[PDB]
Amino acid sequence: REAICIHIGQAGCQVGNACWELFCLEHGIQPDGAMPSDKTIGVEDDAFNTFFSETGAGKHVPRAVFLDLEPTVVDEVRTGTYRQLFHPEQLISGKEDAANNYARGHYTIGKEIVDLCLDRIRKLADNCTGLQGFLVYHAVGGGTGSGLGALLLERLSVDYGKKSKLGYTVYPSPQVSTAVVEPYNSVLSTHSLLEHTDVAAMLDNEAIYDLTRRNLDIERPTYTNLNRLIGQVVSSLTASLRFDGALNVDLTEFQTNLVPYPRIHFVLTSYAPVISAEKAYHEQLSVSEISNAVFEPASMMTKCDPRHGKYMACCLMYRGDVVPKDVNAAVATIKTKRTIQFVDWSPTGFKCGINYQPPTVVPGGDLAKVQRAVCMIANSTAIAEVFARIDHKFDLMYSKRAFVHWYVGEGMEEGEFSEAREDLAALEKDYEEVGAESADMD
Amino acid sequence: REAICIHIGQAGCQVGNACWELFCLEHGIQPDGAMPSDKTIGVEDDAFNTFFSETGAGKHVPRAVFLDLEPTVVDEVRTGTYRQLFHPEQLISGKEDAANNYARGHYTIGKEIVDLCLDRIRKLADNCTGLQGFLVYHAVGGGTGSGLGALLLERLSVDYGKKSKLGYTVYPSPQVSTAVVEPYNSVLSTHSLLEHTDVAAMLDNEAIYDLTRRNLDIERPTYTNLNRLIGQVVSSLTASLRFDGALNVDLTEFQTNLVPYPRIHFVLTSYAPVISAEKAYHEQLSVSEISNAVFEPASMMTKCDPRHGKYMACCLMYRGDVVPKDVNAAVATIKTKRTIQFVDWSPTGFKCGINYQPPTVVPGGDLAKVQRAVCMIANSTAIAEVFARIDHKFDLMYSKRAFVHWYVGEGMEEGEFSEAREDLAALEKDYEEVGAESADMD
Amino acid sequence: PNGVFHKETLDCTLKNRSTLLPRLRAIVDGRGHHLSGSTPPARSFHPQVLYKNCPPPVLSQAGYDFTPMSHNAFLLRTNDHPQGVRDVKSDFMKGSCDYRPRAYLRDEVSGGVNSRHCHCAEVYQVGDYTMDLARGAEIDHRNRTVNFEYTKKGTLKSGSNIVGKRHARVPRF
Amino acid sequence: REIVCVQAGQCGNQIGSKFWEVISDEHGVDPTGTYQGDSDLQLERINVYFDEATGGRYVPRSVLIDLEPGTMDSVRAGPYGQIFRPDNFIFGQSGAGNNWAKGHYTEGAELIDSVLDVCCKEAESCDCLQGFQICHSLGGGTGSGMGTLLISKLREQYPDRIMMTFSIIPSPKVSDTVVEPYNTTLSVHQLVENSDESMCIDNEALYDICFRTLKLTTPTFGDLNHLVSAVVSGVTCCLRFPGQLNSDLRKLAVNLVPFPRLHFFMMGFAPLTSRGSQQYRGLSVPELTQQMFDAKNMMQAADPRHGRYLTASALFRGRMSTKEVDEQMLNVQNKNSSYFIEWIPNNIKSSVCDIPPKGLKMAVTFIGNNTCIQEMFRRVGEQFTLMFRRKAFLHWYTGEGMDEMEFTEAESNMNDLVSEYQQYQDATIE
Amino acid sequence: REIVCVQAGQCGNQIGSKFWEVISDEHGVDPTGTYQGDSDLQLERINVYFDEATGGRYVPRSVLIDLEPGTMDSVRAGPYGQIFRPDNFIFGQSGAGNNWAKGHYTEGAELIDSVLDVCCKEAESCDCLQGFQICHSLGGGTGSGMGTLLISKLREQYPDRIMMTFSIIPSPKVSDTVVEPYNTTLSVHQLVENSDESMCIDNEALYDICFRTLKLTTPTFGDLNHLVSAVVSGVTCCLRFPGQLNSDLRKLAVNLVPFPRLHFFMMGFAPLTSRGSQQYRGLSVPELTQQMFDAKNMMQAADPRHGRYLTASALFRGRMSTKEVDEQMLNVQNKNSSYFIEWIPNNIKSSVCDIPPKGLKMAVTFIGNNTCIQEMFRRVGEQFTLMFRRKAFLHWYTGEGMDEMEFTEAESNMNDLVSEYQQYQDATIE
Ligand SMILES: Nc1nc2c(ncn2[C@@H]2O[C@H](COP(=O)(O)OP(=O)(O)OP(=O)(O)O)[C@@H](O)[C@H]2O)c(=O)[nH]1
Ligand SMILES: Nc1nc2c(ncn2[C@@H]2O[C@H](COP(=O)(O)OP(=O)(O)OP(=O)(O)O)[C@@H](O)[C@H]2O)c(=O)[nH]1
Ligand SMILES: Nc1nc2c(ncn2[C@@H]2O[C@H](COP(=O)(O)OP(=O)(O)O)[C@@H](O)[C@H]2O)c(=O)[nH]1
Ligand SMILES: Nc1nc2c(ncn2[C@@H]2O[C@H](COP(=O)(O)OP(=O)(O)O)[C@@H](O)[C@H]2O)c(=O)[nH]1
Ligand SMILES: [Mg+2]
Ligand SMILES: [Mg+2]
Ligand SMILES: [Zn+2]
Repeated sequence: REAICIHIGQAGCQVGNACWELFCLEHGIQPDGAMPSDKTIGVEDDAFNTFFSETGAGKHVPRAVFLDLEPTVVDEVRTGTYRQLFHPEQLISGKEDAANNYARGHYTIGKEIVDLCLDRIRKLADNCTGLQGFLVYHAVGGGTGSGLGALLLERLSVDYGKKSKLGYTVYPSPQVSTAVVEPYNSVLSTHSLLEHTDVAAMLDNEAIYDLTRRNLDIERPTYTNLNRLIGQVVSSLTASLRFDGALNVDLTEFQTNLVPYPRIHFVLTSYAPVISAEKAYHEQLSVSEISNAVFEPASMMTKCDPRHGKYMACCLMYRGDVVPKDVNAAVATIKTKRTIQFVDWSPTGFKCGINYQPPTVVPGGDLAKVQRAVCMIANSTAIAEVFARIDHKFDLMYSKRAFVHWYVGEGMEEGEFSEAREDLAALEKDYEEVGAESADMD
Repeated sequence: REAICIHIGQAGCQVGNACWELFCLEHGIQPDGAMPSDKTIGVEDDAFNTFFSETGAGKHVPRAVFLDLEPTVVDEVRTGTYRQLFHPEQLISGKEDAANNYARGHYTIGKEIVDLCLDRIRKLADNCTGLQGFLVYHAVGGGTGSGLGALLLERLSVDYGKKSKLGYTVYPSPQVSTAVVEPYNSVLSTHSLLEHTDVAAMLDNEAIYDLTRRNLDIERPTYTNLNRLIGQVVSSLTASLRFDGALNVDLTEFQTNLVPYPRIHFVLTSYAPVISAEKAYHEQLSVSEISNAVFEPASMMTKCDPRHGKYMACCLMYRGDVVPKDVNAAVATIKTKRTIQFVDWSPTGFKCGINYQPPTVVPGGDLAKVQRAVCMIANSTAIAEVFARIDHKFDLMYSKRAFVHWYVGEGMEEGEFSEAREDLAALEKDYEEVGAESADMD
Repeated sequence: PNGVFHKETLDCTLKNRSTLLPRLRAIVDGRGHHLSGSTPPARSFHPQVLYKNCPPPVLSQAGYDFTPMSHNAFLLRTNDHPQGVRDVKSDFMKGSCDYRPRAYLRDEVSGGVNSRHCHCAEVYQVGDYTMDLARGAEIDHRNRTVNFEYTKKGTLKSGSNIVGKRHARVPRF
Repeated sequence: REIVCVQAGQCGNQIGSKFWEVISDEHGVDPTGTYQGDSDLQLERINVYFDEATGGRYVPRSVLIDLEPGTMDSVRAGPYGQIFRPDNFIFGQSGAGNNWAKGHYTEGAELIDSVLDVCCKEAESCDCLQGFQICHSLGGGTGSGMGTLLISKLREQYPDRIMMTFSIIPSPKVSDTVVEPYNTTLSVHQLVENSDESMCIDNEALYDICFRTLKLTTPTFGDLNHLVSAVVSGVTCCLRFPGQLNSDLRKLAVNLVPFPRLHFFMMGFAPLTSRGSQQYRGLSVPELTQQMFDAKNMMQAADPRHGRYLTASALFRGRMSTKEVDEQMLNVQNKNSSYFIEWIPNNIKSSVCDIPPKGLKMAVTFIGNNTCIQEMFRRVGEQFTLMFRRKAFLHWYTGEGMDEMEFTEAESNMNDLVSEYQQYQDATIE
Repeated sequence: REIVCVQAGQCGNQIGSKFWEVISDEHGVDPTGTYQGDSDLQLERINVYFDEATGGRYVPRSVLIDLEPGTMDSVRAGPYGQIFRPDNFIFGQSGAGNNWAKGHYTEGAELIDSVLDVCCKEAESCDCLQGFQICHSLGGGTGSGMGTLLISKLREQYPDRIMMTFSIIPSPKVSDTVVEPYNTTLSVHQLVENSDESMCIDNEALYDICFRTLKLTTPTFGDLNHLVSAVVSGVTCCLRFPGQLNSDLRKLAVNLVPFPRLHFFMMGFAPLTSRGSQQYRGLSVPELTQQMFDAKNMMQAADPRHGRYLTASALFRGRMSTKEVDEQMLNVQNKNSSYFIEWIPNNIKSSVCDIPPKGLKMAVTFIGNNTCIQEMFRRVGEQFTLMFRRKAFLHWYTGEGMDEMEFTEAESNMNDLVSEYQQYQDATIE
């Protein structure tokens, strides 16, 4: 029943703003924290409970924390439209940023703020009766997202136990870039995140910009569009807990079906009916068409091509007016294709889910209104190319000690670079060996 | 049941405008695809399905793609009268033309544009359940039509395999000409088309100009008249799939009946009641009269005289008020003629088709209204004369390497000219050998 | 209750037990790593290993602003069904009996390839080798696999399209 | 004594629609399926062609097979189409391509199991099963290939019953299909081993019947299919109505076939005459016998005067005397004695049934076993040899997978059939 | 003679809701629990599935178990949910995660004592106890683990009663869960030792039933669960209504199982027919028998033509003569003799019950014991061997605590079961 959302840093807080806007409009909680006038104790109305808790006066408040080291974005939330929705204690802000240094966030600044975060999460977890996981939003490219996200996941992993941790992560784009030190922060973040996360979903802004240019008709997209797409995907994955359906899927089922070996937990995500209102009137949107859509790499929110690898498992979530025979026919048609390949040790490659609630439409949005949608998260060996491309840039920079004095000055041993680089080399070797056919292995 | 149309370049898109105008008016779909505000379905029957698909709201959209490297012609389609009929993704346009170079279309630019075209055609083929062939319209005289048409037919032949591909091709007229480099492009096109096409119908503008001067009363004809005649021919051949009749003919039957050996797939086309309104009320138009008309060279849409060769197979399609006994009597009378000769190894030379739907009348058209028509496609050795004249003009220019530096600059080896020329020489020898009497060889 | 039952079904049980149990032995470490014996001849992400029986992708900048992505294809697989399963259709499916490749019996009923255009869509240069889609596992007239091969321990072996090795070198005087 | 019908291909489905209209009319079945007849004689043998539905309705025992549903869609839309059971329509998703090898080997093996399942479901329901009846063309693709495939499977599964075929064969003057010789030769090779009795009809003979004999101003395929349905329904008349001299399909075979390979027959129906000329001449047994032997009323292009009759059968419908039948058959045998094989003392079998078709006082259907059928096989073998020596269109069949030895075997078997007919034509006692 | 039902997991609870709707309809129980039936014949055996509550109410003898209450909250909120006794819902606080080891060892042992307490309270209340009936899926987590745990405990506590299970098994074409081979193999290993008779269903077979036979345009899980509820309520119909030839679960087991390991059966239900077709065929015993043996109407992917029937049972509901039932079963055994094991002189048992389900004149449910079920186990064992050689996803199961020897034992035992079926299929008298 309950799930707690943790939002970290700039991308994570802005995506949180889009997500809670969506969850409010889908359940019907007004921006001032009030159920509409037509809802009473006359009928059973509890679906919000997965994301909201009600006070004794009947106000709703959401099960989320927003974490930042700079005040500006949380002060924008405090001064924005949803001022009365959030409890003021939930919006925690420090004085100064981690300045793109993972070392500054982890060692110098996040250690001061971390105890307040664990106390707030504990205060939320005490007001629950069926918590079944944490959802985490952060970027690994920036200093506070990497450092405080790693430190907080480590502390949560020590305090709590046998609880799932699912991450939605914005990785550094392969040629679009925002900072020079992106490789160092991404390597050290992935090194800490490898041991303490059950499934990690990867997003790339360059891919979602391509998707908003290609599918929608937006010439000059901005982060609010990207954040609305991310909000739709998270709403689709968590819809299985909140509404009636033929085949529900608990968050623990994702880790069981998608992860074959404990280190192999990085998955691709895609969403099918990304379409504009003018295109929506030229096309029917049947189950088989959107099922065919989720497998094209042009539909993915991470810049990787799955044709350079092999799939090990796929999880397909259908929501809306769908009938099981059409889901079975669609999955059977995909399996026939020769350019889609699965490793020979994974014969039963699919997990299915079917939910009746269609996706909600947001007043200023750019997506059309549709009766059905499908969302996919999948595990594939193609991910080794993303790490290989980050590692080449790391090797280029570390060969000349390009920026190390900053990291050593803020408190970190230089040895940590070599340890993380060796762990990523071993992860590359795991992805090389796992893709080897069994017939050649004898 | 369904067929997908691919239109390439300038001639193919302009002929496509006339074709879709006719198919809309014959089935009854409005030019914008909508329906009156009170009806629940625009038409009572599914017969349109061969060429159109309807959305669940009842809008119609057609099963076609338009491919061009210059934007102007596709932009004219986007701004014309049928703007709402086509899905905007189907109208594909590049930035710059193939500049009359087969090498530029095939190696440099069509190689870049071809993957979008294949993705659109795949999206159409996924929304089908009994696809039975591709229809292709292009001219082999220009650069993008030749180069991208050949490259796309090669890729289609690998991806779809056994499915039939029928081409309507505009070849360079024997004395009317528009560009200097026509022989090189036509030779290299015919070289690619030999391996990758099941039946190719050849058209020459000089024949349609002669037909419009003698039969119609047009002093100043333009391409729209020729394109309306081509659309009528395509409608006659595909009518067998769409309306009731005594003897139906599926698109797979043409390749089986007309092609004796895998290289001998080039056919002549003619249409009988091409007649003006003033002549139509002075004459009766019985079955035997139009059957006698189809064998006269004044009726043909390709500039070749079949009296200088031998027929291998004929396919006669009758549509309208015709009775089978009259068709049998007419064909026996044609068989009696002495200027019509069949190779002695082909005793059963004819295939017949009979359909009840008479030809449609188009508001701005120039053809009269008639109760019946017949259309013929036939394989004959006379076609060898067209290739001999193209090959002689190629030999004249190639003796001094007159323009080869453009083709070599755009990516092609000089060796490809010589290879294509020996393959067309071998095709000429094939037409000499197939025509040798069996009684003469003992 | 299981005396005569086990006595009568003895020899077949021992035969199947002697066959199956050697296969159940683990060949991979608990970390997902191969044992010291029977190492693979080549690494997995090599061009000829990854694309042994599948065309490699083609990338182009058309339609994209940033790093391009490839596209799916419609190439179907062989019409093979599990042994002893009813002809199941949940709805109207696209059977693989049709879309039979045109390379079937090409060298016998036809003259074979007579142009270099086979390199455009049928012959690929994967790394240091050559892939040909017309020279794979043998199929019958109904697009069904003819031959099935097994290792010493009894694992099904997939087909290969790799025909030859290309000795590439840079030019010099 | 129940018959199971199979309709295959475009020609078979189109002839079948008209046949079931004629049979439903003769037994007074409404197009809704309700019995509305006016005599118990109609109801007492309805089981022979119809299955019984619960309240008033009857359902027809027929299987329709085709590779593209277009023809079936035309017959289902027709005025009597609703009577057919929905589960009896079997179709694929791609056409036969007018090619015998595709119809027999590639799409044939894909669909054949569902057709055999339907045929077994229909056959095992009968309390006593009589022979199967199949309509198809030999020149086509799915008709020839799947008809002969299904015939072979049914002969393996039901070897003790009768196998009957009605088949359309290429005209001598104009072809409807270019590859007719291959499809015809392979189909005749399959039939001569598997079939028990085969009837052949030329479309040219139906055109000449309609234009010359009936003087119809605007004939249509409905008329040709009505002539075929009339003779087909006439052959079975003694199975389903009373009469003075009953007859049966097995009794016809026993009297018509002297040796097992000689089972190909010519067909004719006698009282064809234009509505204008009917007033001048009345109906009588001499008139029916004269029309019955007139080549104008025979459904093949070959003429009996170039061959000899081994055997013949006449089935008469109507109330008439046996004396006139016996004396007519004796007088015709004695007066034209050179055209009857002399080592058989009487070549004609007669049968008499009381109930004529509505609106005619009397009718007869004629079945003839004549050696002039050898001219057709000789012509087909000539055209086959012309095409095969030059490999005229052979790559389609070889590309599907056929061995050329199949073509040489089929040619040899047909050539031996022509030789056997020619030897028995010129045989003598010595 | 009353049965106690157990519903476990999502699939079990959903099928159970439809079963209790069908049973409440047949005995005329309002969803409030009030009797509103229209014949005393309904009341006189109501005890078989219902227990009697004091006032005007009836309570159903069922235990509901699940690890997360989501499904139970959906069914309790349903239109018939109120009938269930509140104390009969047993639930934990975290899901099984579709993992057998978690469902069997950690939360299983935590809840099993409370489930056994409820089952004992219900069993010791009966005046005479008949067998237990359990519905669950084998591919899931709490269904497989807690179902097999409870089955083992009830077999220790009630070894003299009957143990019957209805089980959902993985489709051969598309998986619903990635780790199905492990859960299926361990569950089949537990069932073959513990169970007395087990029925297996493929969702793919129900999809083929819906698309081919009923031609439904938009089927829902309510239709599949209605077909299952129809067969389950049909097998026990003779237990609770009068008839000419009574039958019982123990008598069915004695006639169906030749040897204790050979207890896996196929099921079918006959009067399934599309809304368009009903006008074309009246109900009769031959029609029911023909649908009864048509593989299109069988709820498993394996086809009878690759195996042989050791035994079969048919239970008929309706007013009918024993002669047609006996002679139909003889005719089917005689005509298809190659598919019946020859060393048993008669493989089919028949039973006749007078009262059909409302709205049908007649109905039959079919249970079949056929050796072709060995191919399904062979396919699952193959996929298990493929996954185990590479230790596929093994760390979850090993992390809960299972010894790998359990996996090797379960695989070896199932492989011996396929070998045993293969040996009896090809056995001979000699
Ligand atoms: N999709 C998306 N990406 C964002 C958003 N905001 C920032 N990013 C991306 O994330 C990276 C920057 O990370 P930040 O979140 O700004 O880093 P930070 O967490 O603020 O760390 P500090 O700078 O030390 O405070 C760049 O690649 C940005 O493109 C957002 O709102 N949506
Ligand atoms: N019948 C007919 N012929 C046409 C039409 N348009 C062009 N042609 C002929 O086709 C040839 C020119 O080919 P184009 O279609 O212009 O070549 P293209 O496809 O535009 O190739 P690029 O010039 O490289 O862009 C000439 O012989 C023209 O006479 C048309 O609408 N109808
Ligand atoms: N008498 C008659 N002949 C037909 C009919 N339809 C087709 N034919 C003939 O049958 C031959 C064509 O065979 P067809 O039925 O098309 O073969 P298919 O393609 O396998 O179905 C030609 O000689 C046609 O003239 C029909 O309704 N009546
Ligand atoms: N026929 C049928 N199958 C179902 C139903 N619900 C789930 N299943 C199937 O059962 C399997 C999932 O098992 P599940 O019940 O979720 O296992 P659990 O998690 O242990 O309860 C999949 O194959 C589903 O397709 C249902 O109502 N009817
Ligand atoms: Mg910041
Ligand atoms: Mg141009
Ligand atoms: Zn090429």
